[PDB]
Amino acid sequence: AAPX
Amino acid sequence: IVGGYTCGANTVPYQVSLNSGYHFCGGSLINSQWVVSAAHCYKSGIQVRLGEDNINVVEGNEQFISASKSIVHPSYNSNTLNNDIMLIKLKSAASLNSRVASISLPTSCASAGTQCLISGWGNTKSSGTSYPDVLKCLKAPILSDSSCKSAYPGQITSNMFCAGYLEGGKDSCQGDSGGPVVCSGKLQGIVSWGSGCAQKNKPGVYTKVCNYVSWIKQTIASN
Ligand SMILES: [Ca+2]
Repeated sequence: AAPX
Repeated sequence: IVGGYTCGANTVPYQVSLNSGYHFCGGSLINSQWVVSAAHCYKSGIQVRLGEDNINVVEGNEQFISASKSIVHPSYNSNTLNNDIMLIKLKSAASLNSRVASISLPTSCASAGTQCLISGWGNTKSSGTSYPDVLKCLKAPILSDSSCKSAYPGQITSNMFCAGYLEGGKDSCQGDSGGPVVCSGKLQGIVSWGSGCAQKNKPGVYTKVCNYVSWIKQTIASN
């Protein structure tokens, strides 16, 4: 999971 | 945007690029002086670029306007991405025209299965990196809350929804963050986060704008  | 298509110049007239010497995030114009983006996009020195298609070439129709205020939601959590929404006030009003236009906020939330348009200048590869010159677009449905929670157990709050494709190949990606998810002419989502991009069983996660309409209105009215 990571910010886009 | 992975697995999308070239939108066409100025066909998404509410899409903005946030620029700090380079494109770093998207956003959506909601009136002549205010843009909605993602809290995780906050930084100093934001220039809002309106009317863009090729973000690397001055083509005509562009308006570059400095941010004068950048207001992250007070309850934004940088670890969970809950409340991943920011308002940007423009130093001067944009000149609205057919190529630079606001998008309406929701009056109610959207349902599972609603088809939306997601757009941006982010990465176009699910593995590795390629950044486009021109704006890219993807049509994607909102997923059920059960499917969203199954894909992201323990990570989906009431202020998030999933949209996209469980089979892989089509998604928003890094560089799209802050940009729009528009469904039946309303800004229902903000590009927020996901596990990689365009991976099987890992759809995109989006800020649920309908939960913030009153907060946006009150914040604009007070600023
Ligand atoms: Ca340009």
